[PDB]
Amino acid sequence: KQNEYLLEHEDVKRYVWWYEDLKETLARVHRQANNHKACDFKDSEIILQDFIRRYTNPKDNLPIKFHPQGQTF
Amino acid sequence: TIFAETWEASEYQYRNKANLKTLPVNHLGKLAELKFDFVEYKAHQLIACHLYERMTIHCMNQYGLFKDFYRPECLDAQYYFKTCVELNAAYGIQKKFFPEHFVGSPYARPVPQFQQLGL
Amino acid sequence: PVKEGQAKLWFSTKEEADAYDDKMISNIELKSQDYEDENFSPVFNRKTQEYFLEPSEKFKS
Amino acid sequence: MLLVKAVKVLVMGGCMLPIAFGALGTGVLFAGFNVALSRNPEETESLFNNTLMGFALIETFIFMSIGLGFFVLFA
Amino acid sequence: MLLVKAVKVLVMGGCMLPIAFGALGTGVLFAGFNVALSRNPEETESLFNNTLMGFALIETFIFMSIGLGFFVLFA
Amino acid sequence: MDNYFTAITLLGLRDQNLPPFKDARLQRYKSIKKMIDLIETTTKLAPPMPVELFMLNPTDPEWDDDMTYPTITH
Amino acid sequence: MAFLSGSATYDQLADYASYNHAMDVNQDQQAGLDSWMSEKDKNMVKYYQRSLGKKVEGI
Amino acid sequence: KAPGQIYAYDIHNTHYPYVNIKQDSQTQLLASFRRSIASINPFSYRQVPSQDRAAFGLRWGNAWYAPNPYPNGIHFDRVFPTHYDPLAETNRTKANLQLIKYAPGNYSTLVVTSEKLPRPCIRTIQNYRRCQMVNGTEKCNSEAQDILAICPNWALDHMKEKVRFYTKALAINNQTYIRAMQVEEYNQGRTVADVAPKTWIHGTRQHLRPDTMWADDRYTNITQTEINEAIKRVEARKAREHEKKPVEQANVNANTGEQPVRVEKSLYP
Ligand SMILES: CCCCCCCCCCCCCCCCCC(=O)OC[C@H](COP(=O)([O-])OCC(O)COP(=O)([O-])OC[C@@H](COC(=O)CCCCCCCCCCCCCCCCC)OC(=O)CCCCCCCCCCCCCCCCC)OC(=O)CCCCCCCCCCCCCCCCC
Repeated sequence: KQNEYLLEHEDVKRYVWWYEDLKETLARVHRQANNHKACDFKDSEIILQDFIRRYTNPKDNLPIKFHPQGQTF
Repeated sequence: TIFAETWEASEYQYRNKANLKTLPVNHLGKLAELKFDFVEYKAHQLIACHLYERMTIHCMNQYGLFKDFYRPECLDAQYYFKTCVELNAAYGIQKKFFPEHFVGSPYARPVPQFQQLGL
Repeated sequence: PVKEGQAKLWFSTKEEADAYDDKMISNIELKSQDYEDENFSPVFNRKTQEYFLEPSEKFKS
Repeated sequence: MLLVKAVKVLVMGGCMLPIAFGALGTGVLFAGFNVALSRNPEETESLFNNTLMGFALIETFIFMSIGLGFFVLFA
Repeated sequence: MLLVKAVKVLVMGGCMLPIAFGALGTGVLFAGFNVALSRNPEETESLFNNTLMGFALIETFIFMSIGLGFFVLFA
Repeated sequence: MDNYFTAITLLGLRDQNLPPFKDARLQRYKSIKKMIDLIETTTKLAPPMPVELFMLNPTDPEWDDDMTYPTITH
Repeated sequence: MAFLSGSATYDQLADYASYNHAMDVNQDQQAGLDSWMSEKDKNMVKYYQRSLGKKVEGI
Repeated sequence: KAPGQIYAYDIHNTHYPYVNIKQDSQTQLLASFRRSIASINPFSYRQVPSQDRAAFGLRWGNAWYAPNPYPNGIHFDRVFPTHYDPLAETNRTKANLQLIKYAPGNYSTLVVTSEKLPRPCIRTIQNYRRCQMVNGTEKCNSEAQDILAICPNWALDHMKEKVRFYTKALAINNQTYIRAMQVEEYNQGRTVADVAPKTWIHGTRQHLRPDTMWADDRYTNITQTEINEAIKRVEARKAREHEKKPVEQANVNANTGEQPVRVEKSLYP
């Protein structure tokens, strides 16, 4: 009863929306060919780059910034 | 991640720590212990941990998950598969963030620049 | 002659596709089980359908 | 590889050769036992025991053969 | 290697040939022991010992073959 | 060999079979090298959420009691 | 007769049957897994002969 | 106040599933008989644990079952070198005192763990952050000195090394970012607009044919005549592509008394 309120924070919603965007993003990923080259996922690179470009800034010194509550593994 | 069927064992052994585990290749002998008939292509047996995965499927198709899958040839395949992907996940991470731990890495014992020798 | 199906290729032009079919057809080695055939093989008869490992109904049930 | 398996099962058939010689050897053994009994029937029990004993030695080769067969068939 | 291994295992099957002749030699031996026993049972134990004794000379070739068999099977 | 299930899925082993010759089979392994660097990067962009959500802070002074488990010696 | 009357016919066939990988590929083809072969795959046996110490040209 | 039951009890609905892994007739027949009388049998042992009663594991005849340990080539010799190969046998042979000792952890995995810093050192860190976000960094000198003094030195070394590791991992993650966000020559000038409206299923076997001849019935109606004609066409195209061939390079590993380069191995010997 003391810590129930923490589930009302908007960061919980932000976390779920990121998980769904990754689901819809990876669902759209597809193999384009079978030439056994990296171009077989030519269009999928653009899809994932849009996802990364949507939560980072590529034109920075460190697009992935460290914070103690982040991801390393 | 390993992007091949074969890997050098020494590349996954430690240089400054005791070596108590190896990263062995798939145990092809366990494939001959399945009593039933099955189709397996030789092109899929070398890639890491996939053979134990296909064997588990073959055993879960012939048998189920209750009172018939519980035979030594089928449980060892499921245990090997589950253990292979756990060890490979840890070795892969250790290779990504701790490459200096393994033999063959130029950072395990760095060679100095000529400017550090005083000549 | 080449047969069409639901599984299509990955080529934009028709020449690259025909070049792929000619490459695969040039590598076919027919093995017939009937005598009096220029391509006859009692043993070592190649199958013409590829096997695919899938979870059965007993698996998913 | 595949042929190695084929010759293995082929060898497994070869084990039927002692099975053949064991049959002839048994008939010969009992053939002599019959004439032997007629010569001195007073010791039928002694001759009889020796008859089966020899036959036991024959089945030894038999079990020895199939054993080798099943081994080479799986080893 | 695999090609020669195929004929190696095949040769190992050949070792089952003495296993056959050893059985026939046994059936014949005990036959002579039985018929000979009837003609002169007074020396039963003597004949009996020589019988099994002779048999020991039979399994000699048997083990020799199997030994030679596994040897060339790996040498 | 990390990202096992991801790599096996990209190679198509869930629906088809690899070519039986090493030349093309190996090129197909090196073809996913870009995608692994991408999917790994995406997995490192997750936003934070309160740690005090499904886990009480173990550094709280309330837990300095260092209490033991009382048992019955049957 | 042409096979028996030859000198290398016995070798080209023996070195192929002795290469465990090439026989593994054939075992896959018999099961239904086959595809096209590159120039490098076609010489898989020539590489095997060279390793043994044979003098083979045209790799 | 009924005892609690685990999820596995609702799969089997009993505490006495006589599971024996030994596939011999004598064993499975006795288990079926024992599995039926477990309700009124005093010699009954549980294999499904509960809140009120512990349970036994899987049975192997009269003994107990455990999977074969995952193959591990590490071993220790005593009398002579055995050259132990974990892939040469199905089940691992027992370790004889005079022959071999196996590596530790028959059933073990590789994980990463961390020591828990001392409680008083943790309280000094909490007080520093708290005074930091409240009063700012410039007014936390007393709280910083308490850390360097109360925290034992082995902890300060860990704290010092954690920063260097995460600094290393931070770079290793950004290098992957750079390789991932790099635009290749086959995607120059292409954006999300040039992407196709396709999903994962469109690259599978049903929609995208694999690179094998017998994946479907495409080449099942081909005759030897059509093949001979195709062999003539591919050779025609080779009259223009075979004109070029890479030149032979020098062998970097020519000297055997030199540390060779781990160059990519040839496909075939
Ligand atoms: C100690 C003394 C006592 C011992 C005595 C006996 C010793 C026995 C052991 C054997 C000795 C070595 C000989 C082994 C020969 C190999 C046979 C074999 O594997 O079959 C494949 C063989 C070829 O398969 P295929 O279907 O043609 O392949 C077509 C594919 O398109 C092919 O295309 P692919 O892309 O799929 O390629 C597959 C790949 C697969 O690769 C492999 O699997 C390797 C195969 C192993 C051999 C490879 C090395 C061969 C090197 C050449 C030198 C041969 C020397 C032989 C020396 C003989 C010793 C005296 O390559 C091959 O195809 C290999 C071709 C194999 C050719 C074998 C050589 C032909 C011998 C020519 C003489 C024929 C004499 C016949 C007389 C019969 C009398 C009853 O099958 C046959 O030959 C069929 C039989 C012949 C047709 C007539 C029917 C005869 C039926 C006979 C029934 C009775 C059987 C015996 C009864 C005995 C008891 C009474």
